[PDB]
Amino acid sequence: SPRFFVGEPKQFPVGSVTTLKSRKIFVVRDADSFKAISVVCTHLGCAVEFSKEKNIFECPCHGSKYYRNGVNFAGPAPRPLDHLQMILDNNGKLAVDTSVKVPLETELIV
Amino acid sequence: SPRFFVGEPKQFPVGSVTTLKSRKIFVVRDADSFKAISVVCTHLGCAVEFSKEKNIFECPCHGSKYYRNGVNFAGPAPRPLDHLQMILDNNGKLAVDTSVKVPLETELIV
Amino acid sequence: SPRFFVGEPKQFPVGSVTTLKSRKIFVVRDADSFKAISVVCTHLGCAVEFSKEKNIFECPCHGSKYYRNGVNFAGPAPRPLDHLQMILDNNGKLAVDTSVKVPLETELIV
Amino acid sequence: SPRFFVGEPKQFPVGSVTTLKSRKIFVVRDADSFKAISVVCTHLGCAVEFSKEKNIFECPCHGSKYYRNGVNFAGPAPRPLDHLQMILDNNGKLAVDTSVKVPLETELIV
Amino acid sequence: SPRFFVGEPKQFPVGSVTTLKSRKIFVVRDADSFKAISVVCTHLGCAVEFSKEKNIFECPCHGSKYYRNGVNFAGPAPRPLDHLQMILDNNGKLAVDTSVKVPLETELIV
Amino acid sequence: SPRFFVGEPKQFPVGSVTTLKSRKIFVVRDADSFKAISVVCTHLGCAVEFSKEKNIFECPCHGSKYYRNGVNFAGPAPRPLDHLQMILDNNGKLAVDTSVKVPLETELIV
Amino acid sequence: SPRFFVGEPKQFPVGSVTTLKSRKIFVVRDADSFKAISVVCTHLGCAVEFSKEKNIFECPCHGSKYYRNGVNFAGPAPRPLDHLQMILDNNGKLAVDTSVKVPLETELIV
Amino acid sequence: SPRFFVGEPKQFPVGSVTTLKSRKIFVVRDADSFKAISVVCTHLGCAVEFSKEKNIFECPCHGSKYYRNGVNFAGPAPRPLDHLQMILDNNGKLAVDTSVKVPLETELIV
Amino acid sequence: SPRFFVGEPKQFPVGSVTTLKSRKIFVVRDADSFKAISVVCTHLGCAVEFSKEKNIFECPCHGSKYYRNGVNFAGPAPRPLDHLQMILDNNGKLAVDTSVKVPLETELIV
Amino acid sequence: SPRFFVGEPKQFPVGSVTTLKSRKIFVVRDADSFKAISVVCTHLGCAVEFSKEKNIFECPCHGSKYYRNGVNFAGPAPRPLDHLQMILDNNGKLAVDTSVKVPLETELIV
Amino acid sequence: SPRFFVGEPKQFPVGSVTTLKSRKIFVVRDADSFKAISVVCTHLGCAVEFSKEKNIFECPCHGSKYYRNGVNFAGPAPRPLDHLQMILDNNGKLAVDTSVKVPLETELIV
Amino acid sequence: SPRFFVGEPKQFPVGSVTTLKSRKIFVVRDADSFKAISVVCTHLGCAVEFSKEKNIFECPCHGSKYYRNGVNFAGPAPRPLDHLQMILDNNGKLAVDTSVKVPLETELIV
Ligand code: FES
Ligand code: FES
Ligand code: FES
Ligand code: FES
Ligand code: FES
Ligand code: FES
Ligand code: FES
Ligand code: FES
Ligand code: FES
Ligand code: FES
Ligand code: FES
Ligand code: FES
Repeated sequence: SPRFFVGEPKQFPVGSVTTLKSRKIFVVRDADSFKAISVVCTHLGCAVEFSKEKNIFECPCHGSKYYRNGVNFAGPAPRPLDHLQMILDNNGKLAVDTSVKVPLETELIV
Repeated sequence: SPRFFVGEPKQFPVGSVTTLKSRKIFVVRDADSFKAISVVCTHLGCAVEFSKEKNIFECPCHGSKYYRNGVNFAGPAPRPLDHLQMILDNNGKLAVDTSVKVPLETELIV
Repeated sequence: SPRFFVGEPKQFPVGSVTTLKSRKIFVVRDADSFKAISVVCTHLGCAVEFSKEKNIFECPCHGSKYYRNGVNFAGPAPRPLDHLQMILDNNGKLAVDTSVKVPLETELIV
Repeated sequence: SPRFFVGEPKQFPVGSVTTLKSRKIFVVRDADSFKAISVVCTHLGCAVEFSKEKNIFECPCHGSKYYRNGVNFAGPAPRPLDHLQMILDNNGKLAVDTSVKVPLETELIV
Repeated sequence: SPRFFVGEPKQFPVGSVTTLKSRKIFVVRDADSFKAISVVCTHLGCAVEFSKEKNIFECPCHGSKYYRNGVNFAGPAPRPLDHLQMILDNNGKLAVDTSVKVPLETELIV
Repeated sequence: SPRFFVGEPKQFPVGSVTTLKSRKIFVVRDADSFKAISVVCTHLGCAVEFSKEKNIFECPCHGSKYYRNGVNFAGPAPRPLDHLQMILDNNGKLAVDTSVKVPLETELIV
Repeated sequence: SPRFFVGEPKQFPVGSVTTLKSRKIFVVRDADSFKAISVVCTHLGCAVEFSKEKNIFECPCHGSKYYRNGVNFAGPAPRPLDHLQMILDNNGKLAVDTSVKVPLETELIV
Repeated sequence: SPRFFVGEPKQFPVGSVTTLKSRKIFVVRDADSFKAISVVCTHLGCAVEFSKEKNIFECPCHGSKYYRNGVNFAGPAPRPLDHLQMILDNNGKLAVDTSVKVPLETELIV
Repeated sequence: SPRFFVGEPKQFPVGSVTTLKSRKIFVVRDADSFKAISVVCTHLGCAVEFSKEKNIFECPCHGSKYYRNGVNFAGPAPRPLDHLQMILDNNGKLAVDTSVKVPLETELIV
Repeated sequence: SPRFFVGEPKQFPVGSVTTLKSRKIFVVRDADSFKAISVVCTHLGCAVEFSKEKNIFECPCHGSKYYRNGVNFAGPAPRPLDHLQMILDNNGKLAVDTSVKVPLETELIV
Repeated sequence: SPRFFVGEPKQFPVGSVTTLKSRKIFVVRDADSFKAISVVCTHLGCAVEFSKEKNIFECPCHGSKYYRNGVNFAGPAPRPLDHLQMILDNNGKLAVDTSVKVPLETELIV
Repeated sequence: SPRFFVGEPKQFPVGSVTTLKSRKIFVVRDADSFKAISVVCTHLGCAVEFSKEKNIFECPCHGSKYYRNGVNFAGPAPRPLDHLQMILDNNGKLAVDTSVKVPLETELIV
């Protein structure tokens, strides 16, 4: 299913990028702002990996690189990573919908 | 309460702008894309009104005017109209969160 | 410190909004009622500025707008500005404690 | 004629002072309370202007100053500005009778 | 009541400035000439205070300053302090009418 | 003895100059502003006379002429005519004190 | 040059206000008392003209008005007209220093 | 109709922009240089307004902005504001002709 | 001058924002969609700069900030950046007309 | 070819709607603003015809009706008529590209 | 140090007066011309402030007023504000030397 | 005899009160402002003496005490010390005229 819960905002450290391999998403929290970024490389579909030390997203298939917000700056990647719809449910749980693409600037503050 | 249901997607005609006075929002449907736009003028807070013939939003207070997308072009309004988070709930009804403002180009496909 | 003096009531004009940039608060006097409003924008935390010309609060970071009482009406601000505890000390000076938030329409009559 | 319409409440911003120079009155809206104040200075009869920046009324003829409520505090003005009868008509229009002067604290809630 | 008695000429020392806080006036005696000066700052209405050593009036709100005669020289004050009507009554007591403002150069000899 | 009552403001037409020969004063009413002007010519002391047509004061002794405000403009008159203290007593009657000279711009509003 | 002669005391009539457009000052003689007053309006600097009939100074730009002593009472002028240093030279001619401003009550008797 | 008087050079402050709404022109004075600028926006013909605070011209219809000299820099305005001919009549009156458009660099020195 | 070529579509990388300082415009390519955006800040006219990492336009003068599409969100900028008419000429190279502003959502696909 | 010329701007009277059957477009002139609107009904593709008497576009197939700007308001038409790219070439004739759709608010000023 | 950097010419709007409060200077840019004006009032040394609304410099200590070019016209200020040395460094940075005063007519064009 | 010179501004240190008993005046220098104050006690005419320690003027005859500006505060002295006319002659020497008394707030800045 594209729609699913990810956890309460407390399960995510401030300034952390959490990788959900099965869900095909990153959960990026900056201060109190939350973002959901897809792991799918925009080149041919490989799974991008985040490096904490380099603070970038890197594709091991053809060397595409993305900044923390997902914008492509190196490699054959032609466009930024897809940002996904993320809401806080009525019971304090974060919900992500991979079927709903959102503009890159979208953020969820808690 | 800023969180509330708005109706099923089919209660909104294709290519129509629906004014929900009580909820102080607009529900704009273009083809199958839905947007939620606040009625509050970004100047001093008056409730703007949509003109179907002129295809623009007009404020009754000092004459600020916005395009269909919410971009301000006339009057002292310094910002575009606020776009609001709108989700499709599993019970088939559209829900709007007034407290969550979203980027201008956000859309929900059905 | 969260606790500090802001001056005597006679130092504040009737119908005035006084910005204490160091203390990061506003002192609002309407007739004989005094209010303490925090400058911290409820969006991402920037310091809002009061527009004497437009009688509203403006945040320069993302364009949030608040009414004189602190209630937001435009921009990404989700909730009204924080009102702070304000007491009249024995020595005739007004004392504000930013650590104690008070309801929106709280007021100190003198 | 001493009776005229001034518009619907939705045409007046919250916390605004509107000058109707032809009608020679002010329309003051605080929250949902409406007040009608005459522009005639109580000194020698000149037309008083409202200063949005200073939140006061000032007469250009001899320098009288009035608080936002119309009470004089500086200049040769002897008594506060006249407040006028303001009614909400059944057709949603605000009606003012400038020949009927009302007490200072009179207000119309909507 | 704006009309009130203030006292006989002998209760005010020669070359003294007497502050009537409750009456919101100054009684200035130079030799045998008496003057009644209002305490209200012509900027936004705060109560100014007289400094005998500096021989000037100072407003505690925004730093407007007035000379002994009431002429403003510092701060945003756009007008001199209001001079008030003062008479010597039948019973030898001075009466002040704050509702009657008099030109700056007015004086009462005894 | 030099203090005396002159009558109620109703006994003086608007825009009229009334000569009180036994009181050696004028009572000038413009709209609702009253002035008390001495009839003593500032040249050698003759009694000046007002012309309702020419709207000026004329001295028949040596041809000195004064404006309605008392300003000398013709003849050997060195000064303007003296303005005198005039108050509205508690019993609604106008009182003039010829022993108390006031600045030329003094006026009494009723 | 700021310093210059304006003539001998007897070249100025008693009770006269003489305008010296060449030097942009007024020479006011009341009996034997002389004053030097600048023509520059304290608002935005226009040349003020004296009306002998009204006995006031008037600015042609935005309607500021001053009394004979220079005190502002009408218009946006926030300060009285500047009074200038004036001495009686040994050779019997009056000298004015425009660069040296003096208190408003200053007078030079000859 | 296209030729009319606007007043004498003494009626315009140094470094001022004067708006003549009834005549649809601006009078700009820098030092002793006078310029006439048309208020007609070069976009679709609305009347532009001068912002004293921002030292720019603003059109309220579609948000075009012009510098003080009339050159457009923002908005759909394609060309700078029209400069109009201004002559100094030999009787001391300034005359403008809105029908005669002149280069932006032309000026009338007095 | 307002009309000029900018080059062929192949000379602009996919997902790139190229700044043409000489012509004071941006050429934005998203996939095969092209856009011409002016560099002039809609506040006071300074040249904004694009941050590839932050994916925003920033004004160096007073801190106005714009999204990739030109929508203003920070600073005193009251309107979005101007979008410009851009054509693909017959000889295969793109042409821009600075004099012709087009709606914000305009795009040229190749 | 979808890129064709239409004539000079003066070939179209002010306030006219010109239907070009062979080119499948409308040319709309309001004052000096030009628009190119496609005749294709957005329902099933019939050629829409304009009515001058009632200032609307009408599809003869199933009764779809559009406002003068192309906005659909009657019939099964789900979206407004397509607006087309229209530029003024160097040779003084307008060029239309039916293959380049533009936003509804696009206009060409001459 | 009296000599310090101010920034790049791109950081200053056209036709602007920029206040560097900590450095006690103004930076005035007209077109491509730059000038530096000291904030020290020539009266007694207080820091003057620029009024964007009135396009003048104001000193709060004794009410001195200066034109935009810095010359005094009202108040006890005896001489115009000081202009300061301003040089363009070969690394593209503007530098001001507080200790080196230059004539008002000196300008730095870029 | 009463019109005598005192010396160049060099010979008076900053913040000093120099007693000239043969000329019977004080010379007070605050920063660059000079004042000439008579030594004659307002009580009966004894020569008061300045105490650099207590920063006051004291009369040895009956205990009258003045503030540094000449304002009387102790003893039977009824009015402040006389301030005398002081001018800077073109040869760099200050000239004092004991026959010309000036307001207390008079100052001479060099
Ligand atoms: S699939 Fe990711 S870089 Fe190619
Ligand atoms: S509140 Fe909408 S234009 Fe002012
Ligand atoms: S921090 Fe205030 S609007 Fe974003
Ligand atoms: S008429 Fe208003 S102050 Fe005189
Ligand atoms: S109220 Fe007195 S200076 Fe502001
Ligand atoms: S006494 Fe009046 S003119 Fe001589
Ligand atoms: S310059 Fe004198 S009132 Fe404006
Ligand atoms: S008419 Fe001025 S911008 Fe449209
Ligand atoms: S000019 Fe761009 S923010 Fe001021
Ligand atoms: S095709 Fe036009 S109404 Fe069906
Ligand atoms: S220091 Fe500026 S006027 Fe006195
Ligand atoms: S003379 Fe000085 S106290 Fe008497």
